[PDB]
Amino acid sequence: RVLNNLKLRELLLPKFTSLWEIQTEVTVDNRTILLTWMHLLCESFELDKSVFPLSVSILDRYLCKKQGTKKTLQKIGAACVLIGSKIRTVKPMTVSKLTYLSCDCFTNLELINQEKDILEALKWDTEAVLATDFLIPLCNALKIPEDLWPQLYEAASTTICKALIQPNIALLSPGLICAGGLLTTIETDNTNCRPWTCYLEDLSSILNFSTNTVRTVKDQVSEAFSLYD
Repeated sequence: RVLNNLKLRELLLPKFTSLWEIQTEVTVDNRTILLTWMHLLCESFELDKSVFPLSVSILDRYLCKKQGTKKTLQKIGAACVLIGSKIRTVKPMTVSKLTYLSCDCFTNLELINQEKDILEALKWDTEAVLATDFLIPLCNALKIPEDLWPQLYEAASTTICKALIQPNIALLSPGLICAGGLLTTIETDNTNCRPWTCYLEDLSSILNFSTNTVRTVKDQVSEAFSLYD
């Protein structure tokens, strides 16, 4: 049972309470734009499901201390995606494969120097429990057999990764955000009803609080207007 560890180092997550408070120019709404962009970027590269959720973590951290400009959010957000693939995936995309695949959007040298700034700003500790980390772990704990895991991990991740674009979920336990996204998925594709609302209520401990997350995850997911970027 790796849920206890998860719940523990999940408490080691900075309770923002102020998504980008230090930001002058850029605001919470420049975040929704940038994350939609980063999401598209991570999808265009078919990177691990953990790369996007991890870059979001990096991003909201970096920008919780240093300052960003509307004109550099893509550099910053691109660097976050680089930093993230470099730590999770086995074959961590290079600054090169990231400049050419996105058609010299920035010079191979600018990301280099942007990545570094972020690593420095974050004191070289880029690591985070991502809602993504709860799918498999809560899948069995939810009495769900390894026959529907492969398809449940795809939709649940797609939901979560799309939901994390919203500044709502950006104030939740990665655990909860993984429950509501795991639920909103089993909902749309029902093989069994949703009695798991109680079953999960013991893992992440909560019952009326584990519902609101669902209403927020699913509400946030239904908010992916690629037409905002």
